Amino acid sequence: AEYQNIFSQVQVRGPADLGMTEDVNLANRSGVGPFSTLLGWFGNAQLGPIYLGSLGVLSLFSGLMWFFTIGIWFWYQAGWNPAVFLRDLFFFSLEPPAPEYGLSFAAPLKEGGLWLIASFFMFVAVWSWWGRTYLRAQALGMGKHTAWAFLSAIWLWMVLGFIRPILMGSWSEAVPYGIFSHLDWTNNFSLVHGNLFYNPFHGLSIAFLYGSALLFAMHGATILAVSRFGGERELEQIADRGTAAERAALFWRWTMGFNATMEGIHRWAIWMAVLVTLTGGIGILLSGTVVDNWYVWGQNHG
Amino acid sequence: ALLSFERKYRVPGGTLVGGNLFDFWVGPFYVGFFGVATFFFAALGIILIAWSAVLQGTWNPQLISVYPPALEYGLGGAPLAKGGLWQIITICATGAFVSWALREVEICRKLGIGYHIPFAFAFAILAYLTLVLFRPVMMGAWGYAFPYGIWTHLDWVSNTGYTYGNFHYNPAHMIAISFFFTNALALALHGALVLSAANPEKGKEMRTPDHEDTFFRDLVGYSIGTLGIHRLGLLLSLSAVFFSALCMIITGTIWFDQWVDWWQWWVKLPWWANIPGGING
Amino acid sequence: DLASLAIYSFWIFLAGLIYYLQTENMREGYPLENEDGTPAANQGPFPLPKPKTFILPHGRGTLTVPGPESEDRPIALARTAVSEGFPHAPTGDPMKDGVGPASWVARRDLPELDGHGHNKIKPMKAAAGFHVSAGKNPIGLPVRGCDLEIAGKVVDIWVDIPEQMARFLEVELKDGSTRLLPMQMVKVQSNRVHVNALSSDLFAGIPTIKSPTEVTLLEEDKICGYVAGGLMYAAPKRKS
Ligand code: BCL
Ligand code: BCL
Ligand code: BCL
Ligand SMILES: CC[C@H]1c2cc3[nH]c4c(c3C)C(=O)[C@H](C(=O)OC)c4c3nc(cc4[nH]c(cc(n2)[C@@H]1C)c(C(C)=O)c4C)[C@@H](C)[C@@H]3CCC(=O)OC/C=C(\C)CCC[C@H](C)CCC[C@H](C)CCCC(C)C
Ligand SMILES: CC[C@H]1c2cc3[nH]c4c(c3C)C(=O)[C@H](C(=O)OC)c4c3nc(cc4[nH]c(cc(n2)[C@@H]1C)c(C(C)=O)c4C)[C@@H](C)[C@@H]3CCC(=O)OC/C=C(\C)CCC[C@H](C)CCC[C@H](C)CCCC(C)C
Ligand SMILES: COC(C)(C)C/C=C/C(C)=C/C=C/C(C)=C/C=C/C(C)=C/C=C\C=C(C)\C=C\C=C(/C)CC/C=C(\C)CCC=C(C)C
Ligand SMILES: COC1=C(OC)C(=O)C(C/C=C(\C)CCC=C(C)C)=C(C)C1=O
Ligand SMILES: CCCCCCCCCCCC[N+](C)(C)[O-]
Ligand SMILES: CCCCCCCCCCCC[N+](C)(C)[O-]
Ligand SMILES: CCCCCCCCCCCC[N+](C)(C)[O-]
Ligand SMILES: CCCCCCCCCCCC[N+](C)(C)[O-]
Ligand SMILES: CCCCCCCCCCCC[N+](C)(C)[O-]
Ligand SMILES: [Fe+3]
Repeated sequence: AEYQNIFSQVQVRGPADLGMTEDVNLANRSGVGPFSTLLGWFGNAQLGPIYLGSLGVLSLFSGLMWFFTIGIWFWYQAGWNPAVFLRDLFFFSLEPPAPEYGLSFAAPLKEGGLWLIASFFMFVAVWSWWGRTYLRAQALGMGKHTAWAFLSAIWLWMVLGFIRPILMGSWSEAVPYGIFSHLDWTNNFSLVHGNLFYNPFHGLSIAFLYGSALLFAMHGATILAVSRFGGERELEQIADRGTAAERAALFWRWTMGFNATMEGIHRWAIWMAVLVTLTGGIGILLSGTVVDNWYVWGQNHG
Repeated sequence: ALLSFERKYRVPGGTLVGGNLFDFWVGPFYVGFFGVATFFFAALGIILIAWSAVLQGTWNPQLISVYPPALEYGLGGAPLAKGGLWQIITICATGAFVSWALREVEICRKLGIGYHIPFAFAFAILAYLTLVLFRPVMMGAWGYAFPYGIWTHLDWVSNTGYTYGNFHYNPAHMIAISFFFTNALALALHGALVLSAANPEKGKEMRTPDHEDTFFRDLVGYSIGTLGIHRLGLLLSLSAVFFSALCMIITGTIWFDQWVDWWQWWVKLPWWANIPGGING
Repeated sequence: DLASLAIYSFWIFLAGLIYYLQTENMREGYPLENEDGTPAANQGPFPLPKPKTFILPHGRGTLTVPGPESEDRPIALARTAVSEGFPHAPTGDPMKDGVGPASWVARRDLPELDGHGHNKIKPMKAAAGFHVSAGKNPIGLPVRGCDLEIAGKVVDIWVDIPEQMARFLEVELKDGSTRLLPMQMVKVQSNRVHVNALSSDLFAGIPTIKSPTEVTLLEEDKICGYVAGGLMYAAPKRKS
């Protein structure tokens, strides 16, 4: 059996890697976590450091507040009973205000107000975390590709919980906080809009979701197949093409008649992925605001 | 017809069948025995689909649909116009996909690379075969397979799902979806990371993999690393497809009721089944 | 209708995006060539993109792509047919000449450097304070080739400092000199390291390095290509 490079045969360790300085405020970096021999079979053993900073603290605190606001409501729904809590964990649901309250914040705690509070904490948690992806790249002198890609996910999120609700005229349109209940919301959204399979944007979203798996299967497999020539050192192969990048390209050229470069594949990658939530967000944003029934729309072809 | 670095790699050898018989290219395309097999299977398949379109009486690509034999035929042959064409097109498709993978193996051998790509592709083939061969055989009829039509294949997904209530409640479906979402998230991040290092702020030097480790550790306190991420993306996307095939091989065979009710086993556990309060008491 | 406007617009955007992405991926290997090295008549419908320039760290220059392409090395191959699209047979020993699966690229004859400008890859003995942390330590093991003979013994591991990973095994041969073997091409076992790619007699022919404590990108390509090439070219002396 030829060795396949899925798991490492031998792990090596040296001094904890504290990373590149550039313009990072080092006062804001933790120390190293433990080293996981377990992780080290597949990826990196080292844990940490992490970067704190005010935004990071805000984001994390705000994210926990969101999580705890949902848990508190869940405990209350369980009548404070530990055994009912665990039994019914996936059945609990923090639900948005009823249609009658419209977009007002005048709904009572137990009937929508707590949903708004949780949502508020999620809103600042996510956006402050976005600002974080930008600033961590900035301090390192890197491009802003991560923050830009992250904005595509944020787009779908924002459409589901904020933009579409505001446009529809009520918070009742937003997604509930619950395991099973978010799924029921999802099924019901489709049913009420005449079947999302007739939404051309849902269909594009799928093409890209499937597409992402095809592509990362392709890319990942390719790099591993040429890791015997240092293929995974992608940046030095961009700067100085080696036989890894050439065999990679030629595999695909011989197979399907065209190919990528070591840099360009990563451009196919980022776009295949961000287009999932980009088309997605549009498909959802248009639903109910402009198109009531996707089947109906599709019959007029538009 | 050749990339600037290509000629040194176009040596003889690596074929699985035929020696030097088909050891050649057509433009960029490698051929080999399995390039010939792929062409045969694909061409026959497309011819038969076109024949099916004539018998259906349309050339509209949004209307052409090739249906498997009705349930009453079970697992035997059907008249061409009533599911037999579907049967032959399925043999052709399988022929073509497997041929494609094997041609990929020939290309790997010529290029002296690992077999990872055709290995990964085999997962996709297996998922296809689950839907058109394994599950229908286990369920006793070809008619449970999906039809070959752009819109009709979507009717099938819908009707099949709702046969079990909200299909969201299939627990293997849930894992599958999680791998799909996680894969797309990792693709976005890998692509963004490499690009953010290769294309830094205006005027700055290319960043290093060290910068890539630094950025992710700064962000989340961990970095899988550069071999890790390509291992990751391969694992996530193959796992998504494995659990996709699992989620369906078990539907209509070992579980055939409403998937939502499967979750009752947890709630009906003796030690809390009967406690009042909550949603289920 | 706003939704049909949106979908129509998306298809236009996507055509432009595919165009952009395809041209971005033509920054290497183009323009296309005939089997003799000259520009091919048919370049396809996509034009080359405007050049971009990467600033390389540590005063190593820049790279502008697309740019003039050349192999910058002799290719010991010759045609086997009178028309385009056939294989090119090696004129000598394809392992020695670096062709086919034994191919290498003429990368810079300097070592890859980390973000601090230190050599990326070092022998573990010179890397403070790196040690094997899990799995069987290969150092000390006899190295076996696909002909089931001992070719040498592992005397060190070459490690990637910033990424804390094993990249090569340094193997000492009968004559006291060493070669680097790619980590991805060895099987570490309890009583040996096994190398399927090479028979024992092909170990002496592995491209050597010129400084014994570093390896250049160029040296890496020659070593990795040579070892991979054995899969095809050592097949006769192998061996179920
Ligand atoms: C995978 C689980 C379900 C599935 C559920 C869905 C759902 C839900 C959707 C699709 C949609 C897609 N499906 Mg489907 N469909 C499945 C089975 C398949 C199979 C197969 C097994 O052979 C194929 C070829 C297709 C292909 C199709 C495409 C028409 C469309 C875009 C897919 C995509 O971008 O993928 C990602 C891969 C790429 C990006 C590579 C590009 C290759 C594509 C474009 C191949 C097209 C081939 C097609 C025209 C067949 C013609 C063959 C010729 C006769 C040779 N489906 C099974 C039954 N499919 C979407 C749609 O809008 O349909 C109307 C959609 O919403
Ligand atoms: C019965 C159900 C309906 C239907 C209901 C809908 C609905 C409703 C939607 C989709 C949408 C999608 N559907 Mg559908 N779907 C159906 C049929 C399917 C089928 C199929 C039948 O095979 C498939 C493959 C798909 C798949 C898809 C995806 C392409 C798409 C979601 C993309 C995504 O990555 O979202 C996941 C990404 C996000 C949700 C964004 C994440 C945002 C960030 C900011 C989250 C922050 C996280 C943080 C706060 C939590 C921290 C915790 C951690 C531990 C730290 N659908 C049927 C017809 N579908 C979505 C869409 O866009 O459609 C147009 C959508 O709204
Ligand atoms: C109303 C419908 C139901 C539902 C119905 C079911 C049903 C039924 C199925 C799924 C399955 C899928 N669903 Mg569902 N599910 C729905 C809700 C969703 C939602 C959501 C957000 O609401 C999501 C994300 C998903 C996602 C999932 C995936 C896990 C899975 C599809 C991926 C796959 O099988 O790939 C696997 C990939 C393939 C099958 C493609 C392989 C093709 C290759 C080998 C060959 C093609 C090449 C050639 C033809 C190309 C042409 C040549 C040209 C040159 C290009 N479902 C709703 C609730 N779901 C499917 C599944 O798991 O199947 C295994 C499935 O059958
Ligand atoms: C195509 C778009 C895809 C995508 C891409 C994407 N997602 C994004 C971004 C991008 C590029 C990132 O930059 C960003 C990221 O930082 O990833 C590492 C992220 C991200 N996407 C995430 C998840 C996510 N993305 C989604 C998926 C997708 N994202 C799409 C598939 C989904 C799905 C499929 O539903 C999920 C749930 C996060 C991992 C991260 C955004 C992080 C964030 O917004 O955090 C805000 C809130 C907190 C900081 C805490 C949350 C509360 C927790 C429940 C608390 C429990 C843990 C706690 C941290 C313990 C520590 C406390 C101790 C101090 C005591
Ligand atoms: C396993 C993880 C993911 C994956 C992996 C994967 N796919 C891959 C590869 C790998 C690694 C290959 O290397 C191979 C490739 O060459 O990529 C470009 C491939 C491939 N995946 C492809 C498509 C594809 N993969 C799918 C998805 C996935 N592929 C998974 C998500 C999907 C989905 C999600 O539906 C599609 C549609 C092709 C681009 C390519 C294989 C091309 C090929 O086999 O060519 C040979 C045969 C033909 C040229 C056509 C034959 C025509 C038939 C005889 C008749 C058609 C019958 C068909 C059943 C009708 C379908 C009608 C539809 C409307 C339903
Ligand atoms: C052990 O017990 C303890 C106490 C520790 C707590 C345990 C926690 C538990 C059990 C809770 C579990 C949490 C769960 C199940 C959460 C899962 C929720 C899901 C699945 C979310 C899915 C959808 C979310 C969306 C789309 C949310 C979108 C939100 C926005 C876009 C924000 C909108 C902003 C609003 C409405 C506020 C407006 C405020 C301004 C700016 C004026
Ligand atoms: C070549 O660079 C790459 C790595 O090496 C430096 C990584 O470390 C990562 C980051 C890996 C993680 C943690 C994946 C995130 C997905 C989940 C499950 C939250 C990326 C994206 C990458 O591209
Ligand atoms: C998404 C992956 C999450 C990674 C978990 C973060 C681990 C960071 C540990 C750093 C803390 C080190 N410590 C304990 C010494 O302070
Ligand atoms: C990164 C770009 C790759 C392009 C992928 C193209 C997929 C096209 C799939 C057709 C979808 C048809 N529909 C119904 C959604 O309109
Ligand atoms: C949506 C899938 C359609 C298949 C298109 C695949 C593009 C391959 C183009 C290769 C053509 C090669 N060449 C040199 C003849 O131009
Ligand atoms: C079994 C499916 C029938 C195969 C149809 C051939 C694929 C053509 C792609 C669809 C293009 C639709 N369009 C734009 C021409 O209307
Ligand atoms: C959605 C993916 C579509 C990609 C198919 C079109 C790109 C292939 C054509 C590239 C031309 C190859 N060539 C002649 C430049 O070598
Ligand atoms: Fe990569």
